[PDB]
Amino acid sequence: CTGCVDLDELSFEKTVERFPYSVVKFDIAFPYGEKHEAFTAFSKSAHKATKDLLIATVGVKDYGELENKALGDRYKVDDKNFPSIFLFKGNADEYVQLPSHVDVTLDNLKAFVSANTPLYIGRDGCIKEFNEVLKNYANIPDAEQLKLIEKLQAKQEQLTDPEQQQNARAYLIYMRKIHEVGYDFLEEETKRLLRLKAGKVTEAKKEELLRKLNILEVFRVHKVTKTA
Repeated sequence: CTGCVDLDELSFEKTVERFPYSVVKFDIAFPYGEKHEAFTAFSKSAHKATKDLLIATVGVKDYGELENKALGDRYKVDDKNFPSIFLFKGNADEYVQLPSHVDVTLDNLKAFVSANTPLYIGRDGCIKEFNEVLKNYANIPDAEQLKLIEKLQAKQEQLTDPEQQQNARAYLIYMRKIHEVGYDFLEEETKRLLRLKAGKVTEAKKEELLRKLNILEVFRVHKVTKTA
């Protein structure tokens, strides 16, 4: 359950022209392996961040009736090129290809998009509507902290997405702990989370300690201006 839309000669152009941006991987039919799995993980990750992006695949068939070959031929790619990654800005007409020297990996896929579009893909854990109102939270007066706590508590209760609901909880506990103790909390919670990340941890536990750390990074400031 990927979110990648598989496209053909009949659906490709009609579909790309209905989204603000598209990222399309051209490869073999029935694709498989690490670069495919990196693309797949890029797709789940982009759906958690945005609604303006199509993530898609085109399978090119050499032997048979020839399905999608006219499509690979339109954009100048072959079995010698595969996989080829294209970014479309609303039409099948103007695009940018990922350079052939760049590894197809999740971090490279996400950098490709923001470098070329007005879209943020967030770090895992983050919620764009909370980040939008939390810049410099730790330096603002008590009475503005307490009004933001109350505002983002009321948004939390209205969240419909299960991961957002979970991530939001961590935001609030930090908002409150920082209000109660000051900037000194940042150091205490970082030391707590990096002690755990440095033990023997599975891939699933690593990713979850990373979400907490990404959320807490939001609370970091460049100078302390608030007394106490």
